[PDB]
Amino acid sequence: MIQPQTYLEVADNTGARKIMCIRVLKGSNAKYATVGDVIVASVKEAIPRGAVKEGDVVKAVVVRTKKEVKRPDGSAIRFDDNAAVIINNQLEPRGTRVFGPVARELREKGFMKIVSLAPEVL
Amino acid sequence: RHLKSGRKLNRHSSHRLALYRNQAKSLLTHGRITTTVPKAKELRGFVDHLIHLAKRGDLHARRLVLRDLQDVKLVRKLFDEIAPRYRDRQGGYTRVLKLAERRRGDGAPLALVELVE
Amino acid sequence: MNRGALIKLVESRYVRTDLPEFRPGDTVRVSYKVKEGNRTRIQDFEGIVIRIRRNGFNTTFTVRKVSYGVGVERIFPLHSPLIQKIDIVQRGRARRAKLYFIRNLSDREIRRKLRAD
Amino acid sequence: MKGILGVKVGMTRIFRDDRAVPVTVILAGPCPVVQRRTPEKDGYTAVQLGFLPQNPKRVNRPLKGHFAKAGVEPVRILREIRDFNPEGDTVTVEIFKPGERVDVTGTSKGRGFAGVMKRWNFAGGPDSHGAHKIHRHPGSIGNRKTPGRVYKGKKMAGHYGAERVTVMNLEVVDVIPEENLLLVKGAVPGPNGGLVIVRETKKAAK
Amino acid sequence: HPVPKKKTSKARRDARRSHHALTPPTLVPCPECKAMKPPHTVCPECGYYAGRKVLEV
RNA sequence: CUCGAUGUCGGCUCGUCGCAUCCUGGGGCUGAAGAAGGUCCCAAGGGUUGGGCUGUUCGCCCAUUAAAGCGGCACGCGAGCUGGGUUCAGAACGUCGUGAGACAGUUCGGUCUCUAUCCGCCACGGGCGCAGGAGGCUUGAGGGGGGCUCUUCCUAGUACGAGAGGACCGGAAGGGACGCACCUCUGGUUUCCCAGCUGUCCCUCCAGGGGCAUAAGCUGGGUAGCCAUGUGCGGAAGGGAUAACCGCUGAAAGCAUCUAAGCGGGAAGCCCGCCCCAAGAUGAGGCCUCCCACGGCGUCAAGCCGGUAAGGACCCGGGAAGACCACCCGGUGGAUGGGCCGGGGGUGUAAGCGCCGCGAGGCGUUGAGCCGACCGGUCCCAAUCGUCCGAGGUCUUGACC
RNA sequence: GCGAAUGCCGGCAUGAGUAACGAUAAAGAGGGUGAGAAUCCCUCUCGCCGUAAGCCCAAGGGUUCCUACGCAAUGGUCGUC
RNA sequence: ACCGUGAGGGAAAGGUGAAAAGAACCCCGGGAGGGGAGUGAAAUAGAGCCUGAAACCGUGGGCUUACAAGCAGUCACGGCC
Repeated sequence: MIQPQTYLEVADNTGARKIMCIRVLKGSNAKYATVGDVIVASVKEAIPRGAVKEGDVVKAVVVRTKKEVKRPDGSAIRFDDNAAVIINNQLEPRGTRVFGPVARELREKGFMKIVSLAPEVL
Repeated sequence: RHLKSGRKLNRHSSHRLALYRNQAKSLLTHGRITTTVPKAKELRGFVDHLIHLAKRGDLHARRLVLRDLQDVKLVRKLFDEIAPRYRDRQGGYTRVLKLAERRRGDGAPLALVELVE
Repeated sequence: MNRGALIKLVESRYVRTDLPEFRPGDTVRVSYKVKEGNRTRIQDFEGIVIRIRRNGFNTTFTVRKVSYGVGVERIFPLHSPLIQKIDIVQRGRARRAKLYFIRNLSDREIRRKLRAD
Repeated sequence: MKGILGVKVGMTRIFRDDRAVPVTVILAGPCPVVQRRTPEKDGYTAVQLGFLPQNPKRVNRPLKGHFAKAGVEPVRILREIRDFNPEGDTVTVEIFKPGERVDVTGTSKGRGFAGVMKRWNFAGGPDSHGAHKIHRHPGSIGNRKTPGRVYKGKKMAGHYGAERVTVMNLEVVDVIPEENLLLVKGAVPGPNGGLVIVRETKKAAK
Repeated sequence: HPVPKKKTSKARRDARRSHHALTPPTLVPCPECKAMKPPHTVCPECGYYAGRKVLEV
């Protein structure tokens, strides 16, 4: 569901759909890279070419596995942990990416692009 | 943690079931038996359900409690010997009752409890 | 009286049947549409198909994670009455043993195995 | 603004366009069992009861305390100040309007006797490089010549369940005038299927 | 390791042994014969309320 | 004082006060436009993150943050841990020594005990009492708990403006951390709930089961209770005194000054308002209801007896209350337990016979079968019979009838 | 001729009727004998050993072994064992 | 005696009475042991039993004690007996 130190997944312009975040970008007292949140990290996994690198950005929270509990008592869980990498502003990293729909995301809102972008099966 | 608690017992579930049974059996043998306070209490609850199937009366039921007491002599012994005698009341076929004294060395309060005729 | 009673009541009040739809079945991947919406009351008859996983049962209940291979594994869990629902139609088979939380699925699945059931 | 009750159980419900969860409040309807007139108890107020547990069972005193303005045959009773009795019998069949905010409390389910572990926060000590106390145990308690001894009022092990308490604001959600019941989405303060009460205070400027 | 200091006199010893104190045994008469019967019980005589089923041999 | 004995580091866990206050605010000042800094006086309220390496606290570095303070208490904490440490013998070399041996040079290991008596703290009870004997509802003097802060947005992009840029005032929403309750929901458990399985000795060969494979052999799920990572809520208003600092009216300084005089402004702080204790506050008990003045003896007979179930205690039986205990509802004119029963929610179609396959098993009767705490029916059983203790009502004065 | 020398020898106190019973390899019943049987005897349910909690020779012990009476001492209470 | 392998170390316990007349017998009790009868000059001379004190624990009686902070005490005084 969350974590501080983390081996997380992504799938943007990733070096590798994996980076380790330090912590949560929220109210100074992290403890939860939580669903639909924004946080900090560097790469863990490799990267053929790609302008990505073995650095560190911050970004926004996708999937989780341990209760995506929504306002409308909409409920879900994906046996997957990953978010999209950000470039400053938030403005996402890559041109596309491998994943899809569901409230929590769009709802957080700031990232419509991610929104229309990851649609279909997967 | 602990407080609101149901089915309350001692020793160890295996030891217990062990007893519950052994006893249920011996009583079945004598109609009335002597042991300690709850020994009786709970033993009531149990030998209790047993007589319940005793009554149940059928190939299956039989098969079951037998499952538990293991041994024909009684098996049938109950199932037909008295199971009828009772088949008609609303359970509680147990009469648990506080004797006059307490076993030695300790003063363990005991009693006799039996099929309630 | 008490709980059982009164409550049974209030709920009956609001949920009424969760919309008589009583098609549970263990297995059966199947499909539905929840109002689930946002942005300019885009409440969308959204339909997800999912292989039937588990459930909560009493007033409040829920047609559980039915796991769906989207291109990664995404399992969908949804409250039952939860007025949220509109269409709820089965497709799959209500088969297989050992009862629910048989995530065996979501876990080591493997399409093949999947079908293996 | 007060309701007297037999707290039922907590359960989930739906509102607007979304579910959420409530609780079952139930109260026949207490009545003017005793009044502190002010000239009576210048701490002026109303004391009432709200049900009835067997009559064959009842001390004379009770019988006549009732006699007083005479009412019925129960045992559930208690009092609250600064609350007029624009009646001489109260139910809530309106008494408590929904879509309103409330404050409320009740008996507090009875814990046990667990130290630094329970009672207070922070789950005990640590575990491994040390096990001559494995995982948790009691913090520290004072010192040499500072106060020169053992302190006097920091949290402490044991009995911390047989007590009572309340919750600040909560929502009145819904009113069922028949079976004198109300759904409120509450911290089920203390058990359920037992005793509670509600009162409403909050000149709270957001 | 923590052996007190002395003994606040028999005085204390008592203070304690004292609040301690030994109470007595509950009893009324046989619902049947006579003597002492603690609440629910029978005995080497009467032994009942509905079927002595007990005493004498 | 201490060598008849005071455990020194580092850290842990629980911390407690302090202000030369870091973030908080209140401020006069600016070389203050705004914004933002920076310059002092007031005020501890809450608050005052994770890792890295280093036995090091300090420190330097990563990432944030409103912020990531200094320090008091033998640099708090061994009768509460930890024990890398430096500091018993080893052995290591590097280094002195003629060498024995040595170096606050270093590096590898290196047997930290604890059945509480006292006062102290946490709880829970037994007294005896707050001059009738009683069942129950209160009000609090006084004490305890929590008072933090971010970002988005309207006003409002106008106050400042060259422009880039952002405002007192005041108003919305979301959140972090933490505190208080609580399970519906979410997920965690469930030593017996159910279900699958090998090996094995037993029943009676076959199935159908049985103990042991831990104190459940193993596995997959699993209420109810308890419980986060799930849920509600909270930190307010708002009232009155004020800190620095701002003013009004006004002299003594026949012009002036907030200034003894008299009046006002004003801080997230102080008393209250907020919940939680509480007359064993001998300075309450305040109110409600209710039993009435029994017998015999040297008198201020405030001593000895039955006394009122006025009431309660005892024993019993029950309790999310619970070590004992006290608290709490009940004892058969009851539902209190267990039982049974209906039902929920669990398991996942039984046992047998039946139908296709040499068989393995497959399908049927089967979503059956079997079930513990969850709603509640019904005296089936066991709450029988009993016992004991528990007012008469001090002297005195004043008031009414 | 003596407090007084963590004195010398012998009593007697104290925490204490709390800590403790020597292995978490469990036991429950019925009848029996008894002045009294949780703690003895039979018999019936039941768990743990079994590769040992097997038997066996030897060592070393040196009473005891048995049979019959008895329990005030002794078993870490029992106790007619 | 008893600790140590051996070498070796190395306790404690003196008295019933004048003489045994030291306890038939009856009574609670399994027993011990307990009330009586007899002993006798005494048996608070009764078998570990002369003289048999201090310590400590006990049964009854007097005064005293629940808003109390003190080694101790103790000077005073007032209430009890």
